[PDB]
Amino acid sequence: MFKCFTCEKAADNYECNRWAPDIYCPRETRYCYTQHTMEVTGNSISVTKRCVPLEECLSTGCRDSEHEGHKVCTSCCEGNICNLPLPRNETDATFA
Repeated sequence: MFKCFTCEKAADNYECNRWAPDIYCPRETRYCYTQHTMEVTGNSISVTKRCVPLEECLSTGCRDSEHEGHKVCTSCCEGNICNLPLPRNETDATFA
């Protein structure tokens, strides 16, 4: 469980890591936040990554969101350099 890259306004995780900006995550951050914005159909439109404390990663989960249009899922990491590309499937959590 280490830090990750602070991506922002990126078209895809691939190119995002391909460059790997020479920066460093903020303080009071142990977990890694991940937010991928997809289109209504199911295409990667944008993605954002940043470091966040356990508190911020207390409640997360990825799923299909077709309310207004674009579907974006949220999730956290548990390892170093978690800027890897995510799969493409339907998942459901309990979030009890």
